[PDB]
Amino acid sequence: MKTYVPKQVEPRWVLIDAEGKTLGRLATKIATLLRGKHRPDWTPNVAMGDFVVVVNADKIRVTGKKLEQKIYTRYSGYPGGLKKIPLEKMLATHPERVLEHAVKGMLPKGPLGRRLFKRLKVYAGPDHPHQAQRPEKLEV
Amino acid sequence: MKGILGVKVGMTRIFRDDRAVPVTVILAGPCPVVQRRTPEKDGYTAVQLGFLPQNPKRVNRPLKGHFAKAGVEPVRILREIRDFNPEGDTVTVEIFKPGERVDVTGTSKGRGFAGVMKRWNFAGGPDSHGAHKIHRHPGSIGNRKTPGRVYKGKKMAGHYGAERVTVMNLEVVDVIPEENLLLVKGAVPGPNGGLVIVRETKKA
Amino acid sequence: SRIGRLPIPVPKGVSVEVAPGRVKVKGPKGELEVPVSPEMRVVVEEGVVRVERPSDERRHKSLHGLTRTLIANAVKGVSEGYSKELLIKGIGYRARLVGRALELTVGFSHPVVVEPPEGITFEVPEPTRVRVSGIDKQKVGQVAANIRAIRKPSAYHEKGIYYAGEPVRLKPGK
Amino acid sequence: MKVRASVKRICDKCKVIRRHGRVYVICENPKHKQRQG
Amino acid sequence: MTHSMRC
RNA sequence: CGAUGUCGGCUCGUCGCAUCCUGGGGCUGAAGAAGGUCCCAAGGGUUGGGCUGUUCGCCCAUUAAAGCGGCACGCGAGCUG
RNA sequence: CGCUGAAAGCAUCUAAGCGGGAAGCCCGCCCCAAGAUGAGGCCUCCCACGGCAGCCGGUAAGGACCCGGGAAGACCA
Ligand SMILES: [Mg+2]
Ligand SMILES: [Mg+2]
Ligand SMILES: [Mg+2]
Ligand SMILES: [Mg+2]
Ligand SMILES: [Mg+2]
Ligand SMILES: [Mg+2]
Ligand SMILES: [Mg+2]
Ligand SMILES: [Mg+2]
Ligand SMILES: [Mg+2]
Ligand SMILES: [Mg+2]
Ligand SMILES: [Mg+2]
Ligand SMILES: [Mg+2]
Ligand SMILES: [Mg+2]
Ligand SMILES: [Mg+2]
Ligand SMILES: [Mg+2]
Ligand SMILES: [Mg+2]
Ligand SMILES: [Mg+2]
Ligand SMILES: [Mg+2]
Ligand SMILES: [Mg+2]
Ligand SMILES: [Mg+2]
Ligand SMILES: [Mg+2]
Ligand SMILES: [Mg+2]
Ligand SMILES: [Mg+2]
Ligand SMILES: [Mg+2]
Ligand SMILES: [Mg+2]
Ligand SMILES: [Mg+2]
Ligand SMILES: [Mg+2]
Ligand SMILES: [Mg+2]
Ligand SMILES: [Mg+2]
Ligand SMILES: [Mg+2]
Ligand SMILES: [Mg+2]
Ligand SMILES: [Mg+2]
Ligand SMILES: [Mg+2]
Ligand SMILES: [Mg+2]
Ligand SMILES: [Mg+2]
Ligand SMILES: [Mg+2]
Ligand SMILES: [Mg+2]
Ligand SMILES: [Mg+2]
Ligand SMILES: [Mg+2]
Ligand SMILES: [Mg+2]
Ligand SMILES: [Mg+2]
Ligand SMILES: [Mg+2]
Ligand SMILES: [Mg+2]
Ligand SMILES: [Mg+2]
Ligand SMILES: [Mg+2]
Ligand SMILES: [Mg+2]
Ligand SMILES: [Mg+2]
Ligand SMILES: [Mg+2]
Ligand SMILES: [Mg+2]
Ligand SMILES: [Mg+2]
Ligand SMILES: [Mg+2]
Ligand SMILES: [Mg+2]
Ligand SMILES: [Mg+2]
Ligand SMILES: [Mg+2]
Ligand SMILES: [Mg+2]
Ligand SMILES: [Mg+2]
Ligand SMILES: [Mg+2]
Ligand SMILES: [Mg+2]
Ligand SMILES: [Mg+2]
Ligand SMILES: [Mg+2]
Ligand SMILES: [Mg+2]
Ligand SMILES: [Mg+2]
Ligand SMILES: [Mg+2]
Ligand SMILES: [Mg+2]
Ligand SMILES: [Mg+2]
Ligand SMILES: [Mg+2]
Ligand SMILES: [Mg+2]
Ligand SMILES: [Mg+2]
Ligand SMILES: [Mg+2]
Ligand SMILES: [Mg+2]
Ligand SMILES: [Mg+2]
Ligand SMILES: [Mg+2]
Ligand SMILES: [Mg+2]
Ligand SMILES: [Mg+2]
Ligand SMILES: [Mg+2]
Ligand SMILES: [Mg+2]
Ligand SMILES: [Mg+2]
Ligand SMILES: [Mg+2]
Ligand SMILES: [Mg+2]
Ligand SMILES: [Mg+2]
Ligand SMILES: [Mg+2]
Ligand SMILES: [Mg+2]
Ligand SMILES: [Mg+2]
Ligand SMILES: [Mg+2]
Ligand SMILES: [Mg+2]
Ligand SMILES: [Mg+2]
Ligand SMILES: [Mg+2]
Ligand SMILES: [Mg+2]
Ligand SMILES: [Mg+2]
Ligand SMILES: [Mg+2]
Ligand SMILES: [Mg+2]
Ligand SMILES: [Mg+2]
Ligand SMILES: [Mg+2]
Ligand SMILES: [Zn+2]
Repeated sequence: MKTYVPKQVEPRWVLIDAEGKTLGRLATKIATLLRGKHRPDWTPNVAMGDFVVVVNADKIRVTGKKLEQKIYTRYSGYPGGLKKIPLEKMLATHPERVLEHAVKGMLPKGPLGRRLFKRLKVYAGPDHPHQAQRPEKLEV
Repeated sequence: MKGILGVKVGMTRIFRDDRAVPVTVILAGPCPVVQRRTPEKDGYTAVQLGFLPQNPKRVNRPLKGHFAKAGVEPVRILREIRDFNPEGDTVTVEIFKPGERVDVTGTSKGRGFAGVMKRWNFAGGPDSHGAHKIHRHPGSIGNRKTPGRVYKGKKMAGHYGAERVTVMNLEVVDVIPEENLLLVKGAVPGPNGGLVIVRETKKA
Repeated sequence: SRIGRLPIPVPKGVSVEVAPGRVKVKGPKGELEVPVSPEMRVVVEEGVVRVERPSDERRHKSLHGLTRTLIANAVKGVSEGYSKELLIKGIGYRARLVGRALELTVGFSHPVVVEPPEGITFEVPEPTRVRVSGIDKQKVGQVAANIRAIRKPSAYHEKGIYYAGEPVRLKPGK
Repeated sequence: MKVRASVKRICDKCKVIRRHGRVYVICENPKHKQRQG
Repeated sequence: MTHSMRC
């Protein structure tokens, strides 16, 4: 009788506070929210998930010796251009990239997945500029 | 950290303590202060300098307003010296004393499209012994099926020069404030007539 | 057979105050602060500090003995104080105080001046005897270790910087 | 320092220790210093 | 010419 | 096998490290100087000639050193032959 | 290579904690660089024109065309 398809939804803005949470276990939930799979009307081919703001992204937490042994790498395309940055240095320099990298590695590849990444707004420290959107705080 | 905008005049040598000292002569000042980048307004510290007066009936309205807010005549060039906050409103050669060391930035002379021997000092090929139309050629540019490609940054033919170059740690041989002249020992990038920037050295 | 069960005598009048993950120790010569595992218990008795451990797993037994000595070394640090003496040996080797800093003439082309970190006091009784004084035991041993390494004991001759009581072991030359 | 896969005590003063995931032998005799590797 | 003489 | 040109050289690099030199170490049958041996380390450097098609090697004169290997025994729609 | 230090009354550079330490690693130096589509920032200029997020005409600040050339350059820039 033809599956329901929603008309363009009005997206919800939620707020998550990352302080003390485990890096991967939180990414996994931000991925779900960005994909909008918590919504009973979920549709695989439209951006209809939530917008997710995150504060205290520099106070994310991690187990074991990952602060020293977790190595992000970037390849520049040039001979010898494989750069190695440990998690310690990344938190010290570009802390918001840590949760961003982890969320992005759990989103789908392709056009839609890159757009849902743009619906994530990651911030170091407790403040965020999206007061305009009035984000509903979420206990995850 | 101090700077000034300049003009490469030409080279000569002078005689100092029975030694011949090759110099490049630079017309530096005067450089009026046109805008001040502050941490509050712009996020960093720097002076925007001006240099060489220009026909006021040659400077469009958007630039007219900019000069007006500083109270300065139209200048031909604006450049920023980074991390410089001079006390006054006009930077002259006398920010430099003889003996100080300076870094100088100009635009190198343009070789146009340049071969691999002129651009990269490649060895070329033999000029006899059977060599066949490769006397100035670069030889091999890679391997074989592994990696089956050419590295990025590979040294090859192409445009050479007419690029920003900084020569560092030149000795200041003289300052002639009556003529806004700055003598610097040794060679400076670009042609006579070219715009150059003279900053205090960063070498220790 | 147990360091950590040994009660810690507290001299009059040295104060020992307990807090989460710390103890503070105030005595005549100053005050130190001992960071203590939240897994151990630091109980204050009459002129006695005791340490209790929650179970008998190895981490608890290891922190148990560690913690007691840390409390004890600080309780001695604030009352008696700690010090190490260094002996200089060799023909041209000596030292002197230049202000509060420690100057060492030990066979280089130059002297070697050592400034005293906060909490450490330098003393040169004889030109061949250096005394490192302070309430922090770990800090006294570090500064003494630092000073010794400027000219360590030679392996063939009795010349350099020696701990007091350090044996002179040498080996032949021909 | 001897560096080898078989680290043993050489003499009765030899002490087998373990620091930072590596097995060492320390002893009053400097010839007997061993690190496993 | 001819072929590369793979002999 | 309705073709994946085959030695060496020249040119042009780039990578591995089981390191030749340069930097840091331990042990020494380490007095010093100089070495030996092992550990860490691939940033940079690692010469010009005589002989031979040679690779290699030997020789000469130096050098801090004159490293070893991979890239279709790297590179003939780049050259040589 | 250490300091302090249990487990293991001693010992131990380590299990809690703290030092020292390479031509190497990060930054620092030089050059490119916001197509960094995450397309950033500052200074200044124009401005609500006329007719059924669109529309087509005349302008604005500005720009291009053309021309005289250039230690810029294959053309282009
Ligand atoms: Mg339906
Ligand atoms: Mg979570
Ligand atoms: Mg979605
Ligand atoms: Mg979706
Ligand atoms: Mg960790
Ligand atoms: Mg898939
Ligand atoms: Mg001339
Ligand atoms: Mg003079
Ligand atoms: Mg211009
Ligand atoms: Mg310029
Ligand atoms: Mg030029
Ligand atoms: Mg030139
Ligand atoms: Mg040209
Ligand atoms: Mg050429
Ligand atoms: Mg050239
Ligand atoms: Mg040339
Ligand atoms: Mg060149
Ligand atoms: Mg040649
Ligand atoms: Mg040649
Ligand atoms: Mg030639
Ligand atoms: Mg010819
Ligand atoms: Mg021919
Ligand atoms: Mg021919
Ligand atoms: Mg040809
Ligand atoms: Mg010819
Ligand atoms: Mg060629
Ligand atoms: Mg091929
Ligand atoms: Mg081939
Ligand atoms: Mg490939
Ligand atoms: Mg150009
Ligand atoms: Mg010099
Ligand atoms: Mg003049
Ligand atoms: Mg120039
Ligand atoms: Mg010009
Ligand atoms: Mg030391
Ligand atoms: Mg054996
Ligand atoms: Mg021992
Ligand atoms: Mg075949
Ligand atoms: Mg065919
Ligand atoms: Mg075929
Ligand atoms: Mg064929
Ligand atoms: Mg073919
Ligand atoms: Mg040749
Ligand atoms: Mg090679
Ligand atoms: Mg190795
Ligand atoms: Mg070496
Ligand atoms: Mg060495
Ligand atoms: Mg050695
Ligand atoms: Mg000897
Ligand atoms: Mg020696
Ligand atoms: Mg060894
Ligand atoms: Mg190397
Ligand atoms: Mg090499
Ligand atoms: Mg001959
Ligand atoms: Mg020959
Ligand atoms: Mg030969
Ligand atoms: Mg042979
Ligand atoms: Mg030699
Ligand atoms: Mg040598
Ligand atoms: Mg040779
Ligand atoms: Mg090889
Ligand atoms: Mg090789
Ligand atoms: Mg192979
Ligand atoms: Mg083979
Ligand atoms: Mg061969
Ligand atoms: Mg073969
Ligand atoms: Mg070949
Ligand atoms: Mg070939
Ligand atoms: Mg051919
Ligand atoms: Mg060939
Ligand atoms: Mg080929
Ligand atoms: Mg071919
Ligand atoms: Mg081919
Ligand atoms: Mg033939
Ligand atoms: Mg000890
Ligand atoms: Mg003990
Ligand atoms: Mg530890
Ligand atoms: Mg350390
Ligand atoms: Mg350090
Ligand atoms: Mg150097
Ligand atoms: Mg630039
Ligand atoms: Mg832009
Ligand atoms: Mg820019
Ligand atoms: Mg976009
Ligand atoms: Mg986009
Ligand atoms: Mg990106
Ligand atoms: Mg945007
Ligand atoms: Mg912009
Ligand atoms: Mg900015
Ligand atoms: Mg043109
Ligand atoms: Mg022209
Ligand atoms: Mg033209
Ligand atoms: Mg045209
Ligand atoms: Zn032994």
